[PDB]
Amino acid sequence: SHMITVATAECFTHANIGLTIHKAAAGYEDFEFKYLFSEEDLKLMKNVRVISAMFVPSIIGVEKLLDIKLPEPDFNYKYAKAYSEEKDLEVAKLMAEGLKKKLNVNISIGSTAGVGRGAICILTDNNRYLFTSDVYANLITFENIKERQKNGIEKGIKRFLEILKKEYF
Amino acid sequence: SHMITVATAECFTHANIGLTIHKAAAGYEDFEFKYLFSEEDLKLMKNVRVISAMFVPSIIGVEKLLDIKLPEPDFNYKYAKAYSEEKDLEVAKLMAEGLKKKLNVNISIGSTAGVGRGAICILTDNNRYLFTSDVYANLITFENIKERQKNGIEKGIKRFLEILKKEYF
Ligand SMILES: Cc1c(O)nc(CC(=O)O)c(C)c1OP(=O)(O)OC[C@H]1O[C@@H](n2cnc3c(=O)[nH]c(N)nc32)[C@H](O)[C@@H]1O
Ligand SMILES: Cc1c(O)nc(CC(=O)S)c(C)c1OP(=O)(O)OC[C@H]1O[C@@H](n2cnc3c(=O)[nH]c(N)nc32)[C@H](O)[C@@H]1O
Repeated sequence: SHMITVATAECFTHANIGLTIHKAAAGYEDFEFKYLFSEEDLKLMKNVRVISAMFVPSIIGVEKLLDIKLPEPDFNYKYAKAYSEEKDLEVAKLMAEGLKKKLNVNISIGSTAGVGRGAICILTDNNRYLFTSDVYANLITFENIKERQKNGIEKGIKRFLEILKKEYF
Repeated sequence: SHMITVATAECFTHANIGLTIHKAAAGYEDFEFKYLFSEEDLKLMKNVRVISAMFVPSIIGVEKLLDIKLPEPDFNYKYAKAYSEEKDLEVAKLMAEGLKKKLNVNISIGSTAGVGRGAICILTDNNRYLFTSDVYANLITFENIKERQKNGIEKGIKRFLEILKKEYF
């Protein structure tokens, strides 16, 4: 017997998907994305616990923490280390999978966004859900970065809850 | 040759010390704790890079991510767990040393608060700094949690800038 455990390794989303899931689970009355959760969602959230929520903007950093090897970035300059959308998808997956092996949680989440719509991977005991944000942006030129970040957090949380209710309840 | 690298493993401060250092280093024009940074600090900040800021509210979680062993909690109700001051201070220091060993960063930060004033350790290449927050709170009764969290963030960042200046500049 245990709780439904979750951990996250996030880049463009700033650990906000895992921080939000934690505040919801911990019964906070106020938090930025609380409007995403119904009354019933918040009840179910009482059964959830965040084990870690990590902001990981370093390739070497996350490789050392999660024992994983990431692909070479498509843009490799230092006001511009960035993956294309295809490798962002691959990276969100390798991080989710590495976290799940590191921490043995029920649900792990990876997020990364370079050039394109970015990538979130939610991996559970049952299935893997991989998706982009709805917002094209460009880390190297700074176009639409803010809007992509916000949409990534909202979509990641929205999908997390659908998945949680589907598989665990 | 290298930048000044920083990593953090934060519990009560919610990874906000690391996220705030990152936003400053990244030249964000505003962000919640910007008022702690002088215009000269902000210039110095461009030579700093955050490798990871992690929120780690699980003992097993931080033990697995940092490869350390933590002391038994002083209050352990399975779902609720807290240290008092002496073990909080030990644990901040264990996390900071663990982070420095794992990631080889110049500056590592650990934070944890159970019952009492909580504990922040800032570990550099040259020195170790260990201090409590200024606010007594109690995880178990919930008294003064919010006030201690904000004070821990402000005091960590303030002491961080002082140390960065004194040692790296
Ligand atoms: C704020 C805080 C703390 O003081 N100590 C620790 C342990 C450590 O640092 O060693 C953690 C993890 C922490 O962060 P957390 O968000 O877990 O707050 C701890 C608990 O404190 C309660 N709590 C915190 N903020 C709120 C809030 O806004 N509303 C409610 N209802 N409970 C809250 C919740 O039960 C929550 O589980
Ligand atoms: C937003 C974002 C993103 O789209 N992609 C990545 C790589 C990962 O996915 S991790 C990351 C790490 C990411 O987070 P950040 O490093 O906080 O933001 C990327 C860059 O966008 C810039 N930026 C974001 N907000 C501001 C801002 O408010 N002011 C300025 N001057 N720059 C900003 C800043 O230069 C920052 O380095």
